[PDB]
Amino acid sequence: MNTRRQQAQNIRNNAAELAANRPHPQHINNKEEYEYRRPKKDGNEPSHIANFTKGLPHDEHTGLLLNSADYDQFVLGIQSGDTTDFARTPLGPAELPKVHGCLSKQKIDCDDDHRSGFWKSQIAQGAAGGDGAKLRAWESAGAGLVFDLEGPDAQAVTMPPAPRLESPELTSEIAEVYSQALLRDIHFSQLRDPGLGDQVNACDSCPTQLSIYEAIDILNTVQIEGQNWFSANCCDLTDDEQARQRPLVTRQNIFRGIAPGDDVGPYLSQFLLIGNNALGGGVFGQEAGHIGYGAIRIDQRVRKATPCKDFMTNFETWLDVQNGADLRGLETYVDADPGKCREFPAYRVITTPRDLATYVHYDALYEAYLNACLILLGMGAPFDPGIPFQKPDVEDKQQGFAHFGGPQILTLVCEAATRGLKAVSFQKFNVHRRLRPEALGGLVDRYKHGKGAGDELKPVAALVEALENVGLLSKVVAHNQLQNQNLDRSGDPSSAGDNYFLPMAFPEGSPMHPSYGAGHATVAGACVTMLKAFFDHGWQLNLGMANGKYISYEPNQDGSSLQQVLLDCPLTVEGELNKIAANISIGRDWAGVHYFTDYIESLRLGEKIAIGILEEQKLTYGENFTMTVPLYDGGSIQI
Amino acid sequence: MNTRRQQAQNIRNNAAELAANRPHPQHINNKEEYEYRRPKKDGNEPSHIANFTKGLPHDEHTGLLLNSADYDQFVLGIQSGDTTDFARTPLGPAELPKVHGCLSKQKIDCDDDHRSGFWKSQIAQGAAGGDGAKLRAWESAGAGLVFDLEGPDAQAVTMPPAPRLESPELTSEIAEVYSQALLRDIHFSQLRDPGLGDQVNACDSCPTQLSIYEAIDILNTVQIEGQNWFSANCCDLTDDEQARQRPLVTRQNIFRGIAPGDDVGPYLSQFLLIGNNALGGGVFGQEAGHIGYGAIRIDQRVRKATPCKDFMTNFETWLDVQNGADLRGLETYVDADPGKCREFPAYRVITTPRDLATYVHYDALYEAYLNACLILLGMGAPFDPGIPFQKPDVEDKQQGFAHFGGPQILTLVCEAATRGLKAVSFQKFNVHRRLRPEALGGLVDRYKHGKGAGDELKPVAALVEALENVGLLSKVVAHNQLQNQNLDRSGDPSSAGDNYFLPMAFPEGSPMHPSYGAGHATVAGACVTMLKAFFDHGWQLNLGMANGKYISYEPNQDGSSLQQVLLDCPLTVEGELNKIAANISIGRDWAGVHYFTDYIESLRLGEKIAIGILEEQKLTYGENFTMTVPLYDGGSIQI
Amino acid sequence: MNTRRQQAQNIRNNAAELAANRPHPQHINNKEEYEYRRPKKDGNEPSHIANFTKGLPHDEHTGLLLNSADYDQFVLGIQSGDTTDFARTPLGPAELPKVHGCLSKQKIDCDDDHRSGFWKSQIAQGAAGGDGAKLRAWESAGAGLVFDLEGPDAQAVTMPPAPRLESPELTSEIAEVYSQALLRDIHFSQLRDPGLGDQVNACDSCPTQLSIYEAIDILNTVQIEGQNWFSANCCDLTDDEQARQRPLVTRQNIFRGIAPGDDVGPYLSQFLLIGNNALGGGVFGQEAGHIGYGAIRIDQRVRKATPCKDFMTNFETWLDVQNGADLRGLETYVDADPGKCREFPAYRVITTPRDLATYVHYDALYEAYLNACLILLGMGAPFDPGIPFQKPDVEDKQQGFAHFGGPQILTLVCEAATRGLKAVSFQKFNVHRRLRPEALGGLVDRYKHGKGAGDELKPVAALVEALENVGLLSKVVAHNQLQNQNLDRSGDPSSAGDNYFLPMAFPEGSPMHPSYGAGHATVAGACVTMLKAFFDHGWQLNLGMANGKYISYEPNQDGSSLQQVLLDCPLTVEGELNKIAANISIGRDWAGVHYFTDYIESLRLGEKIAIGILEEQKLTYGENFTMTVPLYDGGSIQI
Amino acid sequence: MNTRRQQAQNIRNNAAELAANRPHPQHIN
Ligand SMILES: COc1cc(OC)cc(OC)c1
Ligand SMILES: COc1cc(OC)cc(OC)c1
Ligand SMILES: COc1cc(OC)cc(OC)c1
Ligand code: NA
Ligand code: NA
Ligand code: NA
Repeated sequence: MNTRRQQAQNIRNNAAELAANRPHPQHINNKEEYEYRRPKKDGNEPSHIANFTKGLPHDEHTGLLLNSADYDQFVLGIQSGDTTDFARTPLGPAELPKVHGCLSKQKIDCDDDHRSGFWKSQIAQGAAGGDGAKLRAWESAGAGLVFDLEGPDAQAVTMPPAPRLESPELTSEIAEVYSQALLRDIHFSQLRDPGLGDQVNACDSCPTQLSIYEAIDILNTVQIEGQNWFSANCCDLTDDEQARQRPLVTRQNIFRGIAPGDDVGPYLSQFLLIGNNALGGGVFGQEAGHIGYGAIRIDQRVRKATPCKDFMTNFETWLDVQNGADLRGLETYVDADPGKCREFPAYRVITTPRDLATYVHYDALYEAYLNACLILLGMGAPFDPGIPFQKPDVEDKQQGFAHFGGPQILTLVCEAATRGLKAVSFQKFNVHRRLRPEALGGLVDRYKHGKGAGDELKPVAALVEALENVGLLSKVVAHNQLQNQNLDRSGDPSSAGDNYFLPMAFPEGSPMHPSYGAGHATVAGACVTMLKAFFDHGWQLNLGMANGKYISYEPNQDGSSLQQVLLDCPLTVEGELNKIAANISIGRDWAGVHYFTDYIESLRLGEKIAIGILEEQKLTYGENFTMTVPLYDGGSIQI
Repeated sequence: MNTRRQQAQNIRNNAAELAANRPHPQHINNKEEYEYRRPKKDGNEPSHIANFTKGLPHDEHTGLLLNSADYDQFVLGIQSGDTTDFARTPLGPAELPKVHGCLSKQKIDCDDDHRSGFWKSQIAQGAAGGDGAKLRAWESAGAGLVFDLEGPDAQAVTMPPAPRLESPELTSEIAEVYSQALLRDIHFSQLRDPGLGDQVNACDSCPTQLSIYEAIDILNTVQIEGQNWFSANCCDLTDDEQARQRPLVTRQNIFRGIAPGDDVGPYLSQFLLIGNNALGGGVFGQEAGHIGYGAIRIDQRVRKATPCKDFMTNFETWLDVQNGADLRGLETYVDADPGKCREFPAYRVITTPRDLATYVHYDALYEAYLNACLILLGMGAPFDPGIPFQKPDVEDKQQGFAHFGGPQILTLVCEAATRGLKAVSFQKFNVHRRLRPEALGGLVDRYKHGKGAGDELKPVAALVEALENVGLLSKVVAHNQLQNQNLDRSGDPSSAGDNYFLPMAFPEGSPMHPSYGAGHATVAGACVTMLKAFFDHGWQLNLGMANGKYISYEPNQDGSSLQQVLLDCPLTVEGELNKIAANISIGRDWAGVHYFTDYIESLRLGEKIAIGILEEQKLTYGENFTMTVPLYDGGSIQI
Repeated sequence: MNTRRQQAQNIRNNAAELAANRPHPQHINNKEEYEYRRPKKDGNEPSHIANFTKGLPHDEHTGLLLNSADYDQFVLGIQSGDTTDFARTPLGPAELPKVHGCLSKQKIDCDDDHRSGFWKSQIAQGAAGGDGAKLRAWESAGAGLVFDLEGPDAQAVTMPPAPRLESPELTSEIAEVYSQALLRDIHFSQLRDPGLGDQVNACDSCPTQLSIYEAIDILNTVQIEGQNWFSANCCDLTDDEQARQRPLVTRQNIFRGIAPGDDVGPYLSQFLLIGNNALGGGVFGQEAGHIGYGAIRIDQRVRKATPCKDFMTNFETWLDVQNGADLRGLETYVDADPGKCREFPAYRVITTPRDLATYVHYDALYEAYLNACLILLGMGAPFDPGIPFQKPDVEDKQQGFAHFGGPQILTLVCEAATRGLKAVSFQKFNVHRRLRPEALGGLVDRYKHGKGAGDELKPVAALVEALENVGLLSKVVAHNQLQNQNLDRSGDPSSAGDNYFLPMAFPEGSPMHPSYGAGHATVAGACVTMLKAFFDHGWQLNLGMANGKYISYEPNQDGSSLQQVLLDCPLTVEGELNKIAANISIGRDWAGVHYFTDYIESLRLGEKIAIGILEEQKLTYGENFTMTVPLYDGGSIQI
Repeated sequence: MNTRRQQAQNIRNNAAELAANRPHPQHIN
């Protein structure tokens, strides 16, 4: 034998080498960054239209990137990871320099007590209680450079190159995000086959410019150079594309994930709706929506943001946000009904995607998957049989606590997320720098308003044709017109004219970090992988039965309680863990701050981080068990 | 420069060596294990009265350990960590062998469908719906042997030797636990100086055999060989004892922690009571008790266990539990009032220690400290200034997310706990093996009933004198008599006679692992250390003001809402994080499953695990900031 | 220079590092193990219907797995590799425990002199000369854990995930195995295009329920969810599936391998039929069937098992074998004709697949490929020109013996097999644990007899539909009925009713180790790879010519001698080494103990082991030659 | 425990050293 100090030190050095050995893949992007050129006096320069430029100086009249030098500075700051270099980047409204190539002069500084004059939108002008919206900087630019003690390194895993502005995939993805924005106040019961049960409409019925049927029709129709994304056969697509490609849009599979058990049952996962039976003598059931959070409860009722209210629907509102206008928590919420109990309808069940957008808006990183973990523990879910001390207490004469009990996993789901966020923070800033759906939504408007210099916005031409040829843009301008009749933005000049901008669920829209590499999806992909690995992934959730059919739950018309959907087969631990993983990830697409490619590839990335952690941790345990980890791409891996 | 693979691998090898270098202290116990001898035919053998023997064969008439060979087998199973050796240990009711030295024959096996006949208590006889209580094994016996990737190793830190049966300290600690058991249904408002505000009595007023005043009087009076624990000067005590020693029991400091800000304000920490203002346009305030859990809420209302109802109050009930009788969740809870909202009083605010016992009974490992973290985040707490990107967003041109934001800490508190549980699981099983307060409570009864062989229970004689000479036992027998009038245990023979057993808050009492090294306190000590380190520990929590005094909260008489306590100075982030750390840890002492020494030394251990993790993780970050970590023993360390 | 000790030690350390560096792939299965659930009192549990459970307690009435705890124990024994844990697994007929979760009580033990009463079948009841069949344990469970000095490690290579019960592939594979069972007594001349020569029928003509034409028709027709395996285009299939996929079943390519030269010429390889010319003055020719085994001969005549006699055709016979009933060598063989020479027809030429099943039943591991090696050496085959000292003896002034002669390869083919068997023994037990074709054959019967609990056998429903919709099952029940008229199993109750069981060529059917990872195919893939690498793979075997066409051989109607098949082009060393590799591997499919996926993926695995050995051994030789190794997937690699 | 790659590589290096250690006798004609 060795002394423990030696044994312990080796396990950490063994884990360190194991991680170093595993394939270190090469980071490849779509090359759109320096490809798309725009005119300057000496010649053509990079436009960076396809790139994330939110926070940088945006032309206050044109609406596009003011100076390319700010982007050149912005990149060199990320690549360096230097606090000095990244703070030399101009941020927010800025004036062009007199000498070409020089960095733009920042308008707002540490001597501006009042900032009202710098914003062209009313919402931003009277944001900070009359003073005017503050500037906000880029969130975790050099977090991709930060190392970790467990799991693979941030640059030891990669995501394949993103869709392009001219690609058929991208055109269908933005069309999906546009469709989701107009279906933001649809009742979740609508997003499934009607054979499952009677569907309902949201109690707060309001002006709708698009229906669920039209969205399916449009997504299957939309095509670039006579090719639709879903219709395109395997031969035409690349290896990295074939993996992502989906089938014809169905009423069941619309806006859903592509992992096992996503299509099965209602749209929304049970773990976002159901709770547990009240601790001890059950006062209420699982339909209650109160999770068994040890002794106390977790209320599953999300805050209700004012139905049918979108933001950044005109040029001024959009531009200001793209100039890092800090408009966090300026959205309005429904006041409570004094008569009703449980703060209703101020807090209600997730009825429409509007509520799912509100969920992912402020949710804690592991909250969604910790809650899912707690429901399974409270329900009494069997763990992956491979785990030791799983037999009867009398026979095995051992019980699972610290290393093979509830406590072990409760932390594992939390651990994985920070390992995950660092890994993707690299892909977002250092590698791809893909623009946010809102930014692309801007280009469509800017192009259709014939803005930009010479042939600057020529790349997006092909995209805008396809969207208008399926008559999607025709509805977006009609929707935006009604949204601009609101007193908060009616004073904004651009309200008068037509607006092709993507309606945002939040006033500030997306965060201050690039699109490709979803922060929510990487945490999801990592967290539920740990849950699936630890738990018995197959375990059919028995929520009772009614008339020889398995009971499942979804919101009711006003979100008062859950409504029964009776299925042929029951829902598994995996299926609902795979479905919640989609709900939170795709939930950002409903808000209009992510694409589909952002979800699926981040979900694959997060999984590799999670597996990597578990692989390294198996050196510690001396039992030499096995963990069956089901992958999102069919079959399962043994750990 | 190096390639990242090399850089990354070094940071993990550097962290691995750093941990190996830090002092590896020597594990020293009180030696009570093999000291206390009892008579056999050939001569004297180890009694193991001072040791944890819960689960092993206990003499069904005598009430003590049946065969020492079972303990000799039990130890060798722990020391080996072999699944085969630890499963060769006899568990539950057992028959003595015919050959002396041979292991006892187990009564209950995998052919006993019905087990009613093996239990001497009624509760256990009709436990498994008439079949009879199942056996339960020892939780994480070889978790102290399991290694880890971050933080110090399980055997790379130690806890000093526990109090002894003859020691003055132990006598005052069991007297504290006995007093807490009779004050289990006292209103928390009572546990503080009356100058702070008007105190109240619990709405469910019932038979009380001890008052708050008597408890203070008794704890200051109680003494062994003419020396009281609190009265004893520094000269008499050892270095390991001097650190633990407390002052004269005061109305303010009674049953509280000994960390900075424990004595200040009410007994119960704010983070167990208050929530946050409702997300967006606040429908309710912080007095509501709804935590800002992202978009959804966490209800601070704990399940109300039937007031003034204790368990293991007679020999039969106690013995069966000590024979690993699985009586989990057999305690009764109050049914809801149909008229009242928010499942009242089924779920209410933590009014009496009965509710704090119910909290720690089922609480998730990091729940208590995650909730505390969420309240601080929702309140808008400043982080430790040392952390980078803390300046205005315009000036610094960066924001904290993955590495120096909310997400970073949310996981850190969860990470630490599993690292902590393994470290103490060693101290519990492998090193000390100190008996649970219930086990000692048994010895007092067994001795006072003149049971045991010859001079077996002579060691506890001195203890039982001190408790009876302050007239504590005189009240315990009177309390137990009333508790044994309950129909569930009135049929049990020993109900007729006097009972000196410690009343347990749970039917199964303590878990199936030794006392010394508190599972709850090690997680607390580790978790809040991470919170204090990350957050600005000094930050005075401003919960408003009333009539020129700082507002603090505590439960009201029935637990309907929070009641205002107006303080001279306000409560800090540290003080309330140190107070909740005590509440959850000492909460087990109220249930009667832990001592004070179990809390304080585990709190010191947990802190060393937490600091150890943070020290190792600082190699990853390239910013080379500093974190100020305030210790429970006064001054702060810089990381 | 260095001293040899140093040089020699380095070559072994260099080889050791080379193996460690080569990609270590991740072991991924179909996840069917814990997916397919079945009902218990508390809820759903793993059925393990898709898993290998042969030897474990099988329900004596139901016919399925008795207790899942036995499987949970069986796995943990494999994963541990502990002699103690794997011997704690219940084996054979067993009684369910009284306590749920506890391991089943074994019926047969070391005090059962007579075991007749424990078997429900007559064959097994009077097996051990009246005493009754003995139990047999699992063959090499922890051989996948055993390391090796040359070649890659057992877990340093992997096999892709197996077909699923719901998959179109699996349905066509079991249909192929079912078809092979009814074509088990077809003359091998039938399994090729009639343009090659006049085909014949087996002299022992008997009841046939399926024809060669019907088998082709059925295999092309059979389909799940309107998709046939052979018909399915590349787009629908995965990367791991596309590699395995075959074309439309042709008379030439039916039941054949998919390596170069498999389809060319007759079904059966020459090396299973032909010998060499008698040493010195040839008394006989190569058509004789006497191999030039140095000075003595190897008779190519295989023992003739009684034509048209199958086993495990009813529930009792099947169940007993699935309960590890040791029925080895209870099959009957044809008695010799006293008049005829050369023990005829007791030993005859491999006429029908019945004989090829008998060959692979008892064959030595490398026998089939050593014999093939000896025929090539005796024929005078040129070695791979790359090998040194290959030129005329006068010019080169050297000859190949120890390092580049006949002796070198003779051992190489033998060496590779043990390296191969360990590699697959991991994939069988530790990774996949795929059920044997007989086990699946059972599920079809059990389902069609409406057995199992609730929705246990729902997964196989889809499979059984496809087989019955092509009218394959309709013939299987008719075939089984005639087989159950035999006096040995006519007394068995289930003989009266219909039987859907897969007819087994052996009484004991498959061995006691899981299906996926063929023991025969891994040895084949490894052995012939060494032969192809060493020999001149291209070398056209000249067995004379007749009427301007190249002569090839196949069995005659009674197996008296070989019959001439005249080809357009001659057969190569590679083609016949690739064809014998299939014959022995697919030979197990004819017996009904393997699928096609078991052959092809094991063939690919075995090749990687063989290449790995040769790569490591090239460090030893100082000549620095090259070896051209043709792969089964087209092109050749240089060593 | 170690990962198999490490365990496997050691067994081959251990075998290689074991052979090198065993007496290397002198070749006399
Ligand atoms: C989900 O990502 C975030 C979005 C935010 O709103 C702009 C703020 C933030 O800081 C905690 C994180
Ligand atoms: C707090 O420690 C525990 C106490 C328990 O009740 C016996 C069960 C347990 O398993 C999760 C842990
Ligand atoms: C081909 O694999 C085997 C099959 C056997 O019959 C059950 C026995 C065996 O032991 C040598 C090996
Ligand atoms: Na258990
Ligand atoms: Na900030
Ligand atoms: Na020669």
